Amino acid sequence: MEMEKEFEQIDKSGSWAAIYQDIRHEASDFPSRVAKLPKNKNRNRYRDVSPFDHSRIKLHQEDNDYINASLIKMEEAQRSYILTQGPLPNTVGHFWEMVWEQKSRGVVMLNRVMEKGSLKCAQYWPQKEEKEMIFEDTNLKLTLISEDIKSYYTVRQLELENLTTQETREILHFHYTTWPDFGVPESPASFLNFLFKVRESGSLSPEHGPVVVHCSAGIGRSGTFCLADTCLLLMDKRKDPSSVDIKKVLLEMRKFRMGLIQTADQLRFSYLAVIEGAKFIM
Ligand SMILES: CN1CC[C@@H](c2ccc(F)cc2)[C@H](CO)C1
Repeated sequence: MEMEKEFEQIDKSGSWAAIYQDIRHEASDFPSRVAKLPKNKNRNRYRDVSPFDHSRIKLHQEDNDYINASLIKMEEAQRSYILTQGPLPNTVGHFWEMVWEQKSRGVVMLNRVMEKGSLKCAQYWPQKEEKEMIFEDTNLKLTLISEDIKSYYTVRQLELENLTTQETREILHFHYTTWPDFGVPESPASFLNFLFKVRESGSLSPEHGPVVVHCSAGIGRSGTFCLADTCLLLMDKRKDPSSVDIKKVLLEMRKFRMGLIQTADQLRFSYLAVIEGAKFIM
């Protein structure tokens, strides 16, 4: 079926939970043996969210190459994304090592450091120009260059320096600051505006390594971001945009990381975002 009318048909019939449970039943199951090794317990935020072995990002290190991060490679859309958990106190250096080694331009953050009164990820970037951060375990230096605070999101320019080689690179930090503590946003308008700002920066384009996207577990809000981006790109590329099947795209993405889209409300919000976004593109 088309999307907008499949949408109204699920609303009128109130069957979002049944649709979402079908997706969960059909989703791929691949091994994640490296994630579960005892030496990696303090590298995982949640025991039930792990990268598959076949698609995990490897750190360029001979001691321990493990990080909770997955490469989502979308062949028809010609887009790639790295989806990862929010960094932990003992993985902030690994996080920036990955950004460096994978040649990423942009980092997309969809959570606040504190939500619901608890810490959802480490304070992994500097908050003042004159107070830079040094990660001694991976030999990197990170400096805040500029910060632009808007009503729904903040954009930061950061300098990452590899202290071994003295090479430097400019990294863009795109921080969506207004996702509610509970539920999903009422309108997709500010989320779509944010996605378009990331696109306009070059961070999603083939001349750079894959964008790094995270929330707390790296599967819920993060899944909504890449699912909406890929579906809108396919609607631009194909002769028949109504052929784009968001459930099929989501199942394809779940071949590369488990659990993408965590609730039926997130599924409905993803439909809403693609539907509204397709009208603005034209
Ligand atoms: C966590 N999950 C359990 C089932 C496993 C599996 C094994 C054999 C198969 F034919 C199909 C699935 C999967 C890969 O090992 C990991």
